[PDB]
Amino acid sequence: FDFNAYMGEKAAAVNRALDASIPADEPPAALHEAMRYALLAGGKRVRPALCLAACAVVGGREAWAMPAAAAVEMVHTMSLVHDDLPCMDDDDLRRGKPTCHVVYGEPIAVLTGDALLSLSFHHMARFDSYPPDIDADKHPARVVRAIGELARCIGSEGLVAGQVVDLEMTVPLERLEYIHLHKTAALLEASVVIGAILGGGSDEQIESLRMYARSIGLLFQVVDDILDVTKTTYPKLLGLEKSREFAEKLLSDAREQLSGFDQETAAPLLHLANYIAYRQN
Amino acid sequence: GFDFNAYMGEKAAAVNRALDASIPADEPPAALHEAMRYALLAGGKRVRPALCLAACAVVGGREAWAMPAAAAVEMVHTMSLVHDDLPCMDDDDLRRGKPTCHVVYGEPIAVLTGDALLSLSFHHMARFDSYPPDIDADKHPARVVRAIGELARCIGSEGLVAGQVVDLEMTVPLERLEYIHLHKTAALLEASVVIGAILGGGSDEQIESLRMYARSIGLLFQVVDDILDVTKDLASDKTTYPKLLGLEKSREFAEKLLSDAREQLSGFDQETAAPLLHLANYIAYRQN
Repeated sequence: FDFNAYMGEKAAAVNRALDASIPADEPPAALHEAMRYALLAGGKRVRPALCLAACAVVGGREAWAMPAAAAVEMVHTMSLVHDDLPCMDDDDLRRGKPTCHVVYGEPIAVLTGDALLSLSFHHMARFDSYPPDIDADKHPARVVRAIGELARCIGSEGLVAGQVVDLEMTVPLERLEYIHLHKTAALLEASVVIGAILGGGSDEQIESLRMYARSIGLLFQVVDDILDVTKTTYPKLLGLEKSREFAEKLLSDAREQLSGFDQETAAPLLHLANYIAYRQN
Repeated sequence: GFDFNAYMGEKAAAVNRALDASIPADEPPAALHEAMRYALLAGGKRVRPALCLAACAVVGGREAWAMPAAAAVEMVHTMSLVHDDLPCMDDDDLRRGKPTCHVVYGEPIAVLTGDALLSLSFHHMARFDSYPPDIDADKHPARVVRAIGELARCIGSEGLVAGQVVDLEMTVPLERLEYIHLHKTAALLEASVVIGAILGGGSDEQIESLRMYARSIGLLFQVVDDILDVTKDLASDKTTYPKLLGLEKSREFAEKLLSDAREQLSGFDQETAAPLLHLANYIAYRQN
């Protein structure tokens, strides 16, 4: 198993689906260009990869979950487009490239966020988004459950709640944990859970995957804080060494949540967890 | 015969109960919940939920089957207002005599409140427990998927948002004016009746007739608004049907839209279709 090759092939496939989801030749042009600019501006596609890998680990075909992989990346992008607004965060650049509101203006950026959010649901709900070999009997209820999970992870019980609390703005540990679980972990949770649902996973499998996702979700942000402090965060509260220990515990917990799966089949998730833990950027 | 004012009153009451119940009163992210509740429960005549419930009724379903979607469309409607009122967009400080969401809660909270309402509409329509126990367990999932797709479609770059983007781009030709109105007004009306009909177990033929009904009354609404403005910010404000057509041709067009709306419903039980017929009349002959 070659993880870099895996990440490359999944990111390539996901970018293809994303590019195909938005026409570059229809009005209004500014909207479609803003959407494609925001969505096709590269990215490691970690959330779509989690989705496909969770579909695979429960015994599904990855193509069954491709619309959802695309959807969670649309949702992630939307969250970036809105977080970057001058009223919030106020970022002119992302990586080395100017943000959506810089290129297209704030009105177009707000609207681009809304259209991406809408598109995620539209794309996941079209039966023609899925391959012809889906289970015709079971698939509709799976789609409903997945839509419910994505929506639940985005709103006042997930992403937006975290954004709101982070906006209110030293922060106690419980509140920091809240913000990270909602602003970061919720959408990872949705990625793997939706993947497992569409793959036909059992409730038992889905709940193990959910616990895995919550651990790597927190881990993602703890490692983010650690890297940012080396270049309110967990090291500001607990110190760098306790932060590293906590990260270690989260990684170990996540890997342990998969002990019920065939470890060959769970290799992508195991490797994804490693990847999340050991980033250096 | 039929008392439209009473009908609107009972449906608005029922919808308001569902909406109030959709968002917790004291759940931990309080500012957000309060803001959502403020935006969503600040009155309104609830025409879109009523369209949804009436469409479920006319195809032979129970109105309760469509209540979650009714709630959902009002959330989407609210979301659009919340985002439209923003200073970078329409810059409105008041909406129907009440301070807008961003005035009371600030711009960040208004943007996020919009986002949260949009997601709540889908969350709410997808929960199996949102629906009454007597739904068809075999067919209901595929209907919910289809309705969710229609709802999403009416929001994004093929509907509401496309219309707002175009309306912002700033005299306008008739094609662009109708484009703007079809996307900013008709799309969500169409989604309301289409979703209602889907969840009600309506046929493809019934669904498409209701869709055309909604397109016609959506256009009719904006045409009548322009006429009333003559008898009594954006591209659709500056450019009007009477400026393009003259007042008399505008009135003729309104009459044609009304007759079309009424004809789209000719295949339904006219008693069950009463709320829709009377709604079309209300839209055509109102004076404000």
